Amino acid sequence: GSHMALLVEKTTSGREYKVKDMSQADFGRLEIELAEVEMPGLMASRSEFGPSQPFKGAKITGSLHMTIQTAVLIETLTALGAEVRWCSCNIFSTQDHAAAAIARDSAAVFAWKGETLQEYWWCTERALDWGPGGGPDLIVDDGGDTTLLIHEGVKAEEIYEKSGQFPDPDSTDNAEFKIVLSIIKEGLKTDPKRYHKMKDRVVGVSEETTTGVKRLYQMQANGTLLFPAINVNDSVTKSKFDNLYGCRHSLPDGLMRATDVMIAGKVAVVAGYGDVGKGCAAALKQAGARVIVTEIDPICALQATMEGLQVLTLEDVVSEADIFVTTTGNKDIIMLDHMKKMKNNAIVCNIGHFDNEIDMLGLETHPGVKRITIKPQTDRWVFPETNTGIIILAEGRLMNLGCATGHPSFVMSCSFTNQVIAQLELWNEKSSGKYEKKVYVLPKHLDEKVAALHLEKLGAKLTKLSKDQADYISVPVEGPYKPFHYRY
Amino acid sequence: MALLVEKTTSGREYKVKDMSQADFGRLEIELAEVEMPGLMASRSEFGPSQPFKGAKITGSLHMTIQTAVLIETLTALGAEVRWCSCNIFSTQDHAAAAIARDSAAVFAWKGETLQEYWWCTERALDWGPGGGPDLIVDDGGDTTLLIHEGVKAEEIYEKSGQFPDPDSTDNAEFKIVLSIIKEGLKTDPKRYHKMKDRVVGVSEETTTGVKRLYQMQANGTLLFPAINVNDSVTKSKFDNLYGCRHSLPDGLMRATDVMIAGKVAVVAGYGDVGKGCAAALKQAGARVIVTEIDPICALQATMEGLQVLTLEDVVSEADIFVTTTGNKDIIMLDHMKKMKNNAIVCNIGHFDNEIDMLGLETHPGVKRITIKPQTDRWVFPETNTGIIILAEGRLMNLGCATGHPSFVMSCSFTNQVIAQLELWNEKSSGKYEKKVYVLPKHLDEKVAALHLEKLGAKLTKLSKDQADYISVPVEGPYKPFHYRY
Amino acid sequence: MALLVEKTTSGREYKVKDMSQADFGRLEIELAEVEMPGLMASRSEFGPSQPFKGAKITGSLHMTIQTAVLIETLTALGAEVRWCSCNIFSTQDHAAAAIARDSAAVFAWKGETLQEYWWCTERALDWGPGGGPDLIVDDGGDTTLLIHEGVKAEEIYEKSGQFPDPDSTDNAEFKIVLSIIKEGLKTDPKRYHKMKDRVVGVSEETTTGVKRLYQMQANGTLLFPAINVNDSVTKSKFDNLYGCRHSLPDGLMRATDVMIAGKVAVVAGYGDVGKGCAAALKQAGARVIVTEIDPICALQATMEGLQVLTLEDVVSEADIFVTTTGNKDIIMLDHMKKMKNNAIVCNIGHFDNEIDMLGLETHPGVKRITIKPQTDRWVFPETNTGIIILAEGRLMNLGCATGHPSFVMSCSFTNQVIAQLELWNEKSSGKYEKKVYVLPKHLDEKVAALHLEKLGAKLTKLSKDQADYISVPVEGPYKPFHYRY
Amino acid sequence: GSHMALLVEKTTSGREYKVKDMSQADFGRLEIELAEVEMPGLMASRSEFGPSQPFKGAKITGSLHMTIQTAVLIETLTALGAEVRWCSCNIFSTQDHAAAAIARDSAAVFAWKGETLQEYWWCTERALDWGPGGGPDLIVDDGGDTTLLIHEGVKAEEIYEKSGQFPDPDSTDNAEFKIVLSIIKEGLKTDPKRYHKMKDRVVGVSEETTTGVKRLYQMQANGTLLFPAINVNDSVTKSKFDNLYGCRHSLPDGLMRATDVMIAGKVAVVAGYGDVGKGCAAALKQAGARVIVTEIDPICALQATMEGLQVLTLEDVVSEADIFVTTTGNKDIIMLDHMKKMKNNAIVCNIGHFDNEIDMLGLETHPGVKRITIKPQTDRWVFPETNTGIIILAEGRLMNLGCATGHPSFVMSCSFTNQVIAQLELWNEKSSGKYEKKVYVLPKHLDEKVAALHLEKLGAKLTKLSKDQADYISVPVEGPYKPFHYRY
Ligand SMILES: NC(=O)c1ccc[n+]([C@@H]2O[C@H](COP(=O)([O-])OP(=O)(O)OC[C@H]3O[C@@H](n4cnc5c(N)ncnc54)[C@H](O)[C@@H]3O)[C@@H](O)[C@H]2O)c1
Ligand SMILES: NC(=O)c1ccc[n+]([C@@H]2O[C@H](COP(=O)([O-])OP(=O)(O)OC[C@H]3O[C@@H](n4cnc5c(N)ncnc54)[C@H](O)[C@@H]3O)[C@@H](O)[C@H]2O)c1
Ligand code: NA
Ligand code: NA
Ligand code: NA
Ligand code: NA
Repeated sequence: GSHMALLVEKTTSGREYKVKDMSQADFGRLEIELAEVEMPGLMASRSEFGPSQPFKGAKITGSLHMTIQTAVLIETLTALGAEVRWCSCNIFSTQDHAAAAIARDSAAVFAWKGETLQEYWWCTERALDWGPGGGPDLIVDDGGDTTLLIHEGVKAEEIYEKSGQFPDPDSTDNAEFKIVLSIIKEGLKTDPKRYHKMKDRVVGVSEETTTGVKRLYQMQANGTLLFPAINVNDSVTKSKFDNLYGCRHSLPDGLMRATDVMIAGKVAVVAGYGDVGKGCAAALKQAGARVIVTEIDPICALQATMEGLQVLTLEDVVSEADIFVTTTGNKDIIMLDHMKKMKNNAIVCNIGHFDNEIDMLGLETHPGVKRITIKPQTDRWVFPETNTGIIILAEGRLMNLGCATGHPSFVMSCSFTNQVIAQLELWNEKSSGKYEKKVYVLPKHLDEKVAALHLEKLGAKLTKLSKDQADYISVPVEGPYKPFHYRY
Repeated sequence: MALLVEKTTSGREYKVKDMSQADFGRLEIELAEVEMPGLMASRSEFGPSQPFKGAKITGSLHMTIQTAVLIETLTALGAEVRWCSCNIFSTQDHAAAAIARDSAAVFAWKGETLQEYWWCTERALDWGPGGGPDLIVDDGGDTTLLIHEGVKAEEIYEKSGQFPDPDSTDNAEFKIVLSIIKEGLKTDPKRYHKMKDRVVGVSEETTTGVKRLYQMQANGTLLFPAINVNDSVTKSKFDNLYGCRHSLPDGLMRATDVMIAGKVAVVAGYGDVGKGCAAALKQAGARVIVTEIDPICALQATMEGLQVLTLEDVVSEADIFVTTTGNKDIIMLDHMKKMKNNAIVCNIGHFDNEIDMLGLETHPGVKRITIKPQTDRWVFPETNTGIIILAEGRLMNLGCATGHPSFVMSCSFTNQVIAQLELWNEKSSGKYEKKVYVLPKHLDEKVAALHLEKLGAKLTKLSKDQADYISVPVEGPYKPFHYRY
Repeated sequence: MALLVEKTTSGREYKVKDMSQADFGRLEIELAEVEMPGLMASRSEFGPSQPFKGAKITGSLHMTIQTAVLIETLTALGAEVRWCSCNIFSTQDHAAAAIARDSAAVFAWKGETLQEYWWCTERALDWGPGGGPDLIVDDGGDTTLLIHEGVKAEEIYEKSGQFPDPDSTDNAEFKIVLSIIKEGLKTDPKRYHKMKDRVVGVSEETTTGVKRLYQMQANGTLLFPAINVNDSVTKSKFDNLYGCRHSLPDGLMRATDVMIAGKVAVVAGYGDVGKGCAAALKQAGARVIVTEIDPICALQATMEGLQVLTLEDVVSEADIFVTTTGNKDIIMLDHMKKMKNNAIVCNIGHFDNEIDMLGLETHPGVKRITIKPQTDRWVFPETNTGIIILAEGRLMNLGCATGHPSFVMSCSFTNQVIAQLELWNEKSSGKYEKKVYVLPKHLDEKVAALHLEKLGAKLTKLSKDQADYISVPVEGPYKPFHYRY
Repeated sequence: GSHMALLVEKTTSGREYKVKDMSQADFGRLEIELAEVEMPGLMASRSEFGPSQPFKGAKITGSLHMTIQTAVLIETLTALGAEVRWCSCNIFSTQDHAAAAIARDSAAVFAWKGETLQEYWWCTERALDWGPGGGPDLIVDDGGDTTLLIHEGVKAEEIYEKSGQFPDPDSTDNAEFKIVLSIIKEGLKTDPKRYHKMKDRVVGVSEETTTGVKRLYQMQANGTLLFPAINVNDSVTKSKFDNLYGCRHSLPDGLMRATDVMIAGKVAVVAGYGDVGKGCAAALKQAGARVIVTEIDPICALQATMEGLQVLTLEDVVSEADIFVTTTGNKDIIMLDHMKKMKNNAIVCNIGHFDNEIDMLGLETHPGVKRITIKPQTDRWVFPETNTGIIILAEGRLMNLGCATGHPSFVMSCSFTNQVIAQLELWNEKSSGKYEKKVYVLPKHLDEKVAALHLEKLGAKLTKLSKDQADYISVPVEGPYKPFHYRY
């Protein structure tokens, strides 16, 4: 045993956890109570499905950011009868009071704000380690890390079974992957069939985000996907709400908390004009920034221009802009070369994925550079050539979750009601043959249902078609109301 | 107007309001060209190869300056063209005149009667003893409807000698259509059969018409291939949305000169058109109330800070009403009677049945006063107050102003050209069945790319390494099939 | 047009484009009334007492449907009225006709020449041997200018017999004014003296004209009291701002039908007018660039997310240029020559000198092509590219569309009525010196209060306890003297 | 000595302070450095005036909220040679790291977040207690509390001098005034001529806010104002920037930090549509709330309607609204009677003044009511009649400073450059006779100057008039550019 080894603790009831400070649980509970009222989709799910306990006997592992919002989700799953283990899908996204309340009251949770990468992958392993009764039956994933671990696990287990050999980190120069290989290697010593049992038992994964979904289709394409997946991201009531309106809320929140910078009057660059970029551009524009968009897609670019935004390449604006936000799901958007051209105290952040939209590696190794931490997740990197700095948020990781609290409860209720519906579907069809080792989306009538569940809370009064009218536009009175390919 | 075709010196038929307006037409067309780079680029790319050489194309699409640039794109690519408008009020007479003079047979004028409208439609389809069209450009499906109904009438007539009976419908307009088919049977009982055997396909522009097409495919009655142009991203998400955001306020201001700021405006529907109309109104300083049947669209509206209510909750409060639904019976007489004095009522959706024009016109003791063309004040006897109806409840943007501007119509129309070229180029290959198709994404993206230089929008280019990372080709397509933008 | 006054059956003089347009005028006036509750409330309050009984009022204010409601408010209160427009293109001929027929002497039409403009101004001031006006309503100060220049010419002539010499000015328009005064001297050398002795005061509407007035007060040449109507809060902060936010895009769309969304638009100036124009453009989806000389206004613009640059930095990039400065030489020939093909250039500020029309018209080898009235394309020989000038560089909103809507003009015009009533009611009391005054706040607030019920805005009423707490009367005025809103 | 008595501490250099935690000073310094870059008006003031030390020998007492922004102000005054003592003008507005850095490095500061009213008035007394060398010469005030203390002090001193009698709190039923009278009473025991010496020596006060300014004109009107005052609020580059754009930034910041509530989709009521209300309405509208305005002023009301906002009385909307913001500077806007009609978890806050826009007194004494603190300055008050709650921010005190960090540095640079200019004027004219015991505003050329100092930072390029042009509009090339009564 390492002096510093990571060890699980247990509640008085013997449920495992590792969180920052259990003493935060009362605070967590207070904010969860407030969130419940803001999440009518999740609460209606509890009312409708609670009494029939549809998840009885089901074991669910989840990776969604361990926020107050995720708490209300977790407690919806447990209210429906599920047993649950959880981790966060980001080193900075956990809200420690939410983690503590869940660990105390409802589920095993391995999560805290300000994890190391080593601690992060440990947490992922623990969320997946159900012990001798086995599991999980079901996965809720956000970004595909959990799913990746299982797939790399099964691979490592096959090599092991057939040649007795273990993974070797020296085999990779990717620092995070070195971590992953080491975790799997030590895992082989404790249960060298962990992942194979998992893959024979897992009924499905529901995946929350665009980047995760892209990973899944790749795995389908190359025939490596080990089980059914529901693409929750592409529900309309997710993509067109969470990705768009959620960022419109949480991008400015992240900037304000992290820097207290005035947005009005500034020039802000948004790289990407998909759903996330549209929402970020809107916030910035609405706050009185002059927004310039970068894009690779001419349709998206043309949309930006119609909204009165300038579209240029980063090179055109790098020396002039005050705020830079990456929204692409791509890599190598803002490179060291760019960063060197930025004005003193330019703010640089990523709200897309991972840590590679911004060139943090090149920044680290810039000779003479000096990192000055202003406060947690606000860092000023000082360039010696100029004695000026740039302000990096959340070390290049998701800035909204890292520097503030992510999206608000109401819009996450939309996303998370889809997650519940997705889990209920996978589970209800465990023995059906209906889902293969492919990626599926939820049908439109359920997508509409999610929206309907949220209207009353806002006092929105929907019109009802007459039969005559429904006949005329050839839709049933109760919907669905739009064609399959409708874009909203 | 004498419903007798006239002819250019060269022998080309036409009927328009006033040929002397041609010079003025041409001046505006020349300006429009600069605003329509997608269409002009199409002329430069395809001009030399004359892909429409020998093609006969009938179009039914509002005869505006923008349509003129489209027509003149088809003819530059070698097509022979006949045209009519798809709305009685949407023609711009100077556009009509310039086209009739310089480029194509046109049967269209602003302020047609319904009888005139249908006569123009027939003329536009009448390629004479020779036959035609090979291709159809359609907006709202009337032309397409006429051919399908005709064929059906012909099959019956051939057998039992039975004619269409206008008594079989209570729809005043459809009676006209039935009577038109009956007369046609009495001259050539195989007109529409011959026609349908020769049509390579139709490209349909609008949401309503496209809806009609899929239904025809479903019930197996569609006679020839159709390209759904509406659902090109660069059509639906631009024209229907940004177009109305421009042309809805234009229509309101021209027709009434009413201040929008400070008012309460109701937008029925929150689809692409309703989204654009609500945007315009809110950006102008109106407080916008939206009605919807779709909870997803309703939630979208609320997220944009708009109130969502039933019409019944706001009918006596709103100053301006705009229908955008593509449905019927949105604003009924019983609603209109409750409206405040001089409430403005209009439709930007479809046809003339979103608003209860029939109920209004037949309301006992009602009085109509024309303020000016396409702005009518109706006074009710019970209250002695009035409402203002725009364009007799037909598309108000085209009726009361000039519809969408050239730049956005260049997006829609570039899609129309691509669709036509696809149908014609594949006329003999059997690629297209008697079904409804949409253009592939690479083409949709090409349309957008063609419009960026004009606005000085500079695109980033992916490195091969980045393209691999997100699994797309450097040159695209950039998004998955199901992407909603 | 024959510059010979015509007369109604009753003997009232007029000159308009076409009297047959009166019916149409009246229909629109009837609609405008409903939209102008401030003016209609003024008729109900003051009608019975006929405060203008026996008054002779001359007005020089764009002869629009809105002005018609104002005119008809003065006459309802008992005034006799003569009127001309203050811009050569701003008259709405149906409004002119209806007023000429039913209510007042009017000398105005759309598309006057400068000679006609000044002739109309003289007629509007010509009350005959009897004398008048007692009161003047002025917009931009031309009428006021004419009287002051005339008096000055008369004082010189009386002594030395010297006439104004048009050679003394290089301003083509002012030559006209000088020649008009000279001719007047040759008939009645005391016209303007008699006039000025009889005028109780003037109420001036616009920023530029008000500026002229304070200058006259400063240099001691102002001949009679003046009320600054522009600087009523319910004028400056509504009309100049929200009015243009409506009428700037209306003008652009009518004149050119160009899509605003996606474009780059430059707004010179960021005062009340520039604020409103920039709002409109940005809300329509243009990317707006502002020019300014005032660092406070410039900072305001940047806080609204607008770029602030010099014209020189954007002249070849912008698609649309709008001048709002009230200054001269904003857009010069040298700028215009650098503009992209079909760049749109217009002025919503003052006169015709914000844009270098003179420099443009005299540019060797330049060619003007009229697309249609008030939309001109000028082609330069060096480049063979063109620009589009709206309304020959005169106020584009009134020139190319219909100016501001009725509701906001009801705010401005209610202030005009209050100002006139104040001057007239105090004609004999010596309350007003030969200086420039603004209306008190309680009146400014009354104007706003009169327009709230129409929009369904419900005000809160202070408790006595609350009024005491913030040191205002329950019934107001609610803000300190210097409050900027 | 009370076991709990409040006692000043002293730096190693013997400068007095009382702050939360001196150990926060490094953090304070890091954020002050960032703020300096965002405050070019204050930094240019240092460059222009530093070398001539115009405040040499001057003693300045200030009450502006003890934020990072105020720090940069304080350090501008000290850079110009001033000696400074400071307190915050609000119990919740201090940023403890800003207070610590100033106490350590630059000035005596008595301020911490989460003061009691007793501690607040103590802090005010200490900021004013210069000791035997006397002072202050100059006052910077925000809300007029400091100014009030001096004026009530002089009164109490006259009664004392003439009859030997002391103030008696029992003489007032206002709980805060009881505190004030008690402070003065104990003060008489230590220096019974403190306030009289003060009033013979103070050269002027510069007052920052609308409510404070109103107090001053009253004092002028009734002949009680003891010295010259500059009305900083009514500089254009204050009122039309700070009050408007500042709230547009800091209102949503306060709501988000305090509640993480989604603003989009909600109904928000803004009471008042002056500069603060305009800025708050804009934020809310921009964030996707449907905003309803209340007003007493028909001009302001009409402005709101032109911006597409509904104008109604509170009674019309109280049961339906989700968020209520008071912006009036008036009292008794949201009463217990209203609060009883609000939906569960309605958010209620004040961004105007004091604690009396919201009926906190009536709320306190509502029978059966239960206050549940979610976290500092977010309280849920549970109504027994309904078992529902309302969420009160910052106990009804300024919510932007209380729940977040107030306005951002750039806009406060505009306000605080006016303050510097105001102090320099009062001081430079100490012996002039130019200022009487009245309220003055700064001339337009200085107002323009403040704006000009901030343009370059934003890259705004100003056009220069030709002589010809300046002649034409009759302004000098170098301004001022607008008439005296111009409203902007
Ligand atoms: N005038 C123009 O220039 C123009 C431009 C583009 C499209 N269109 C036409 O506009 C209409 C709408 O097109 P779209 O693309 O927005 O269609 P859409 O299907 O995207 O939007 C229609 C909306 O109407 C709603 N709706 C249906 N019945 C309703 C009812 N009874 N009450 C309230 N809402 C109801 C639907 O739920 C839908 O969200 C179609 O007729 C289309 O052809 C006109
Ligand atoms: N057409 C209309 O309906 C209409 C309506 C109201 C007022 N007006 C007229 O519009 C003009 C502007 O009025 P306003 O009330 O906005 O005046 P204003 O004084 O409030 O605004 C004018 C702005 O122009 C700026 N300016 C001056 N010279 C400049 C230059 N060379 N470059 C850039 N900016 C410069 C000034 O700094 C000022 O901020 C006046 O002529 C007024 O009479 C027209
Ligand atoms: Na959150
Ligand atoms: Na058009
Ligand atoms: Na008008
Ligand atoms: Na701050």
